[PDB]
Amino acid sequence: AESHRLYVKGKHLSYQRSKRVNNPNVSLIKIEGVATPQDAQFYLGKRIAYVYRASKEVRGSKIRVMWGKVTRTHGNSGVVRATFRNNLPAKTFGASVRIFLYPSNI
Amino acid sequence: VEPVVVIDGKGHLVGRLASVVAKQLLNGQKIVVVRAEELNISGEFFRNKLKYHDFLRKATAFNKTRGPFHFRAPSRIFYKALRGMVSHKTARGKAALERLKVFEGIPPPYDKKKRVVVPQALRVLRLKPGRKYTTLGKLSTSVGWKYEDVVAKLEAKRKVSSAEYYAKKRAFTKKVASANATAAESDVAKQLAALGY
Amino acid sequence: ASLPHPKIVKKHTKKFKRHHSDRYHRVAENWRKQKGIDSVVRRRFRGNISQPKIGYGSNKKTKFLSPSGHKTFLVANVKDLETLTMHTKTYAAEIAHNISAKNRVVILARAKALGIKVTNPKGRLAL
Amino acid sequence: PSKNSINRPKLTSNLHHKVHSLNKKRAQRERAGLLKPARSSVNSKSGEIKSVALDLYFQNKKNSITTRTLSKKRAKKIERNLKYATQRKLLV
Amino acid sequence: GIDHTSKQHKRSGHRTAPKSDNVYLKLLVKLYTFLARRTDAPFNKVVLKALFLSKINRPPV
Amino acid sequence: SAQKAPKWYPSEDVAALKKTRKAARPQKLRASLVPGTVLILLAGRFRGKRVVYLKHLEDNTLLISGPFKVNGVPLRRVNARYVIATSTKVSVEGVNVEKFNVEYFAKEIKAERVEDQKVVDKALIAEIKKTPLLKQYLSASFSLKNGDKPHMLKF
RNA sequence: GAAAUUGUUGAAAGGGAAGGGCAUUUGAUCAGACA
RNA sequence: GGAAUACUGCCAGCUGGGACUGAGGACUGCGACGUAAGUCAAGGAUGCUGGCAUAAUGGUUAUAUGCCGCCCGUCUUGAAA
RNA sequence: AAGCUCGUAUCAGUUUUAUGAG
RNA sequence: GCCCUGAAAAUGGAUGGCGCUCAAGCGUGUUACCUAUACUCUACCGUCAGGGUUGAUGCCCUGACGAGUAGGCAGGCGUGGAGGUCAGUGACGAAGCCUAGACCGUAAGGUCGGGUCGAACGGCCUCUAGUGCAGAUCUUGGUGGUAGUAGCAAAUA
RNA sequence: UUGGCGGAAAGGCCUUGGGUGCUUGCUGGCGAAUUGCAAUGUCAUUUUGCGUGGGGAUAAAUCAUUUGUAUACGACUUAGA
Ligand SMILES: [Mg+2]
Ligand SMILES: [Mg+2]
Ligand SMILES: [Mg+2]
Ligand SMILES: [Mg+2]
Ligand SMILES: [Mg+2]
Ligand SMILES: [Mg+2]
Ligand SMILES: [Mg+2]
Ligand SMILES: [Mg+2]
Ligand SMILES: [Mg+2]
Ligand SMILES: [Mg+2]
Ligand SMILES: [Mg+2]
Ligand SMILES: [Mg+2]
Ligand SMILES: [Mg+2]
Ligand SMILES: [Mg+2]
Ligand SMILES: [Mg+2]
Repeated sequence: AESHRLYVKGKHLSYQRSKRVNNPNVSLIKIEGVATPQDAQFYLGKRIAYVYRASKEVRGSKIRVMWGKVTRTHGNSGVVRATFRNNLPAKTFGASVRIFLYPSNI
Repeated sequence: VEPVVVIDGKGHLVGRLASVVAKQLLNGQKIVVVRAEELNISGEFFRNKLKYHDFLRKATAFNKTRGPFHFRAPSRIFYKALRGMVSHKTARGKAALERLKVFEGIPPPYDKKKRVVVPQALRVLRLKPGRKYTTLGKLSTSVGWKYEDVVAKLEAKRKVSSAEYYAKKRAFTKKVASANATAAESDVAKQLAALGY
Repeated sequence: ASLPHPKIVKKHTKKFKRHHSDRYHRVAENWRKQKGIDSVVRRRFRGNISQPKIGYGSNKKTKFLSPSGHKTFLVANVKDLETLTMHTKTYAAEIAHNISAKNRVVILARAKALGIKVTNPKGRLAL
Repeated sequence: PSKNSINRPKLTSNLHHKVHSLNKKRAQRERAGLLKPARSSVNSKSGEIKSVALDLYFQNKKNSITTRTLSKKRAKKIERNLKYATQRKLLV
Repeated sequence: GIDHTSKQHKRSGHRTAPKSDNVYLKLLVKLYTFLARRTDAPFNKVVLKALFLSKINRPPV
Repeated sequence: SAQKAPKWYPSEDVAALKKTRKAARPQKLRASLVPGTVLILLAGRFRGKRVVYLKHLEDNTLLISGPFKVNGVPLRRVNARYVIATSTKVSVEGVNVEKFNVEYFAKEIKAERVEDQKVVDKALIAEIKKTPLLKQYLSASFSLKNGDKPHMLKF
């Protein structure tokens, strides 16, 4: 059809941090349509991909992926914590990420 | 979920609207604000004028052209209120600020677009009835803005055109509703009602 | 083809550089302890360089191991090379920097015959 | 954005132009062939001796402005050592 | 943190090893260390302790 | 001598591993994974396609079929964590899947795949035809629309 | 035939200093391991 | 008069989802299920499978981004002062 | 830091009991 | 109880800023949430302690600890020269120097590749000392910014 | 292709007539496989690059000279086929 999307949209908000120090090893993700930790518990363990473009072709593509997963909730408003194999660059604060439906408990 | 969110600034409180818009820009949402001259500030007109005159007092003594710059337009007053909440000396803050546009009135092409409101910043939903409030257009005119009449005339012309458009749209909506209401007895309509649609 | 070992973990891969060795040419990057009573580096304030200490010491089962899993042993001739004839899976031979090419040919031939891995088999032998 | 024009994006446009220019320059260098080849290529020097003197000597044997030169002393030593290696190869 | 009641990393001491470099004396120390461990003999304990003493603490008889 | 030989050398006798107390036990599938269930494929070549689950294989995989005549998905294996088990169910007692296994799907068209596909799809289509719009439902692909919330959607 | 300091070439950055630490993106470059 | 429920507490009741970790390296011990030989989740991870086989992972280097970081030594309570 | 001894040995910025002071 | 007055100077500026009025103010109550080198569990380094043991100041098992100026103790890294040894390295290239390359040490440092260079130099066990520099308005030598700048305008041409 | 409207930054809104496709409003028939159990598995306007070609049009500015309504030097203001 007109759509082929099998993922939920999210935004990379920032790193885990206190007022004056941050921890790049953990990222905070805001998933679309999620407003409570009770709803965010559905997405725990789901794979997250940050998909971006580069001008130089590598292995037959100009599209590069950074993989990670959802680990736990954060706060009272549906924000979750995520960990990636390589930490997100921090230029991506406010960029889009894809939360896939696998591994599936449904 | 829109790529661009157009906010009608009429009836909103400046500080709360600035806070929510600054958070949206930091999260990476593109926002246009229209009709900034119809924004509201809680408190009386003399109080808000006094605060702006204190701001006018602030200036660099040995060279005024280096000092704080006092922009008089309502859109710029709102922009100052938001820049105070964005960390604007960093690249991240500048990038967030560059996802924002503020206008007086509704210029093209935004006059033909959908405009939304922010309920947590609305005056009728926030302020207690009876508390005094201030209109940003009057405040800006008192502190030196010189385009209130031009904006008013252009807004009146826009309102006339939009009223004609709405009249045509309402006639079409009535025709569509009449054509749809006469098919509510069909088996397809019964099945959709059973399924909830 | 080395002895099985746990995954090699380095606690601090980055070099420990002397304070202000970037600031002044006359200060070398070789590590020196700051002995000043008012030194922020010595007093360990936030945002300064890290200092060497025993907590960074490496696992004793992975210590002195090359990425291939061997211990480097410097050799100068065939007699030095043949010390490792039985400890092949744990030690790799590295030819000393001052051995001539004519002798390196003999050393490489004997090491291939004895099955001993050589760390630097390309040295001075370009065709 | 600038205080004289807040509705016009400034930093993002500058960064976009910079990224585009860097990509074009890198593509031009790649097409000019100033970049090293892939590791599995036949002309790759990965894992081998890298020597400006030897590269110049073999280019001169095969047969702009450059700072890479080969001295007569080094060229003579290269010829002598190549004769030694050739004698060894003939002996075995 | 913890409020220690005693000193930390305190050595027992008790003259673990002799300060001499006499190989024969070290051999005697080895033999009597073995005897003291494998006999539970107070005589062997006393002889092993005396083999560690300095010259001014081993006066002649 | 460029380096002194060490006094002690480690032995090269590689020790054997200790006896591991880790027995393999059969997988317990989710309660919604019953043979005959319609599944949505979440990843792979056939992502977003609706297939029919037939059999649980010994390698913790699920045997699925399109059926191939309806949506072009042959007899395949899938991982149970990469599918969504819906509520729609078809009867599977008329399907004989006692031949297919890991050895069948090993790769070291053979047309035995084609013959088995025809045989299985015949019974599958016979079961499918009883429910209206089920064939069209299986031929249509699944996707998420604007504002769809997977944590609220039923399946 | 070192450093301070300088010229040329190539690469990069630069809206009222630069330098440092943690982490990653990008460009360049490179070793091991290949039965 | 007959119940239910709330609250507080207990279970050597059952069961679903997620994250980090896998130190050790023949056997020995304490136990469990078993008539039985044996088996086990009981003194620390194994089994099955896919892709790649090289700049892909990784390192180095130049820079960008987020946060942190005042110029050292000496002498003075004490020093940005 | 060295010796000698002893090691239910020696005790304790604490409480309790009895007895003083306010 | 809250609110207003209950005295104020002098460049333009501060509840930290923006701003906030059934608060984003004040008093109080109930929950949820954020995060320290702190607490809990695990791994690794070192120290100390307790046991075992016919490269024994080694090896194995277990437990607990780790701030630091003056000062104390211990183990190590590096340099010139000397005795011994490796029948050590070297014109198929010693020492030195340069290095967008590689590796080992917590570190002092050590090792390898490439370039340049053109004759000597190292490992280990010991001996010995004119043996390790960022500072001393340190000594000697060399070199910058200032800077193509100040200026080269008395004595008639 | 017909006509109307829109100057706040209009650059878009509406409409006429044929043409050419598609139509899941309903009923059918063929094809999909091996990307091997997942790996963004690449799907959207613009292109100051070239090749094909039908058409359209054939400038100025600065230095040097010169004026003094200008001027420390640049700058400014004039003039010259
Ligand atoms: Mg004015
Ligand atoms: Mg502690
Ligand atoms: Mg000379
Ligand atoms: Mg230099
Ligand atoms: Mg990488
Ligand atoms: Mg700071
Ligand atoms: Mg606050
Ligand atoms: Mg309160
Ligand atoms: Mg040499
Ligand atoms: Mg001296
Ligand atoms: Mg000096
Ligand atoms: Mg000093
Ligand atoms: Mg001086
Ligand atoms: Mg002059
Ligand atoms: Mg004169």
